[PDB]
Amino acid sequence: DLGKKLLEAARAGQDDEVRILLANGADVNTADETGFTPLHLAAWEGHLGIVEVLLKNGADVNANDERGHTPLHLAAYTGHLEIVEVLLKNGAGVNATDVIGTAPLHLAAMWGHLEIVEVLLKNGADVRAQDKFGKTPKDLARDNGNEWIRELLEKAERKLKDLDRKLLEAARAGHRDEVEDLIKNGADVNTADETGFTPLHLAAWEGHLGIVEVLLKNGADVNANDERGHTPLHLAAYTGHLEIVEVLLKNGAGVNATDVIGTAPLHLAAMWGHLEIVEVLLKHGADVNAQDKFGKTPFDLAIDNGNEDIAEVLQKAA
Repeated sequence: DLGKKLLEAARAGQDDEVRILLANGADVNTADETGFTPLHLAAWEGHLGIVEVLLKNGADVNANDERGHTPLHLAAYTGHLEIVEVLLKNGAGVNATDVIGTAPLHLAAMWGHLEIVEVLLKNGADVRAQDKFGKTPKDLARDNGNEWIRELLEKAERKLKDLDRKLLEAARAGHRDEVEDLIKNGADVNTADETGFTPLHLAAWEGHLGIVEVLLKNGADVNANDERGHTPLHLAAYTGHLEIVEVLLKNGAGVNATDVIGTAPLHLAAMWGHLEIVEVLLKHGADVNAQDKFGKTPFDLAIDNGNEDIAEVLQKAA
């Protein structure tokens, strides 16, 4: 019974009653049938004093209702700026998503709460977050005619695109500290250039081992395909970067991936004379019988190109 009274007092804005109920043992994190806590209801109705009292007494700032909405979602939707600021100060998750993929920034942008948008952005909100329909917050601002917010979010996305371009260049050039700084300031490790090369492609091609490792640790797709089907492992096998081959395989690289010509990493290592790489690829399950579009196996290429030691290794594995 205490829990129900606290929910109602919080919803009704009964500041004195909230304090008494808490003093008498009401559970600050009690939840109604749909998972709303007193903090949800105070944030939704705009009762700043009660929000602060609930947080002072142990309220879970990131409590989820049964569909994933947090108190920050509700304050962002209803446009309660000071409550947004208090929630964030008490640890609210600025990028939390409900079961539809909707984050607080989606709601502030859709419902035209500019100062809340600006506060969410200052607190780390992700302008690239897409809901289940594929909408970013900018998309919703545009669709709903909130042009000032749309323009603000467009500028923010253009700054991230610039960071993405610098990340490609730093990864190609081997500037490790620049790579790490760019990732920390929000560069997308899975960005790709016009031909489909990602930072991981460029680092593997240029033999930048440390950068390969940093990119994979920050979530880079080990099996990303460029526009012709080449993966990072293709490029490391071609250029002969043995340690990078081993890191890629350790991180899940597909050992038998083929480009649009049917060329696999083993073809490239055998053709270009990289014996240790051939051996590592065989150890990880490379397919000696794979034929490219010309009908050539890796053994065929080793024979055609005079790589006798490799030809013998591949016959042993026939």
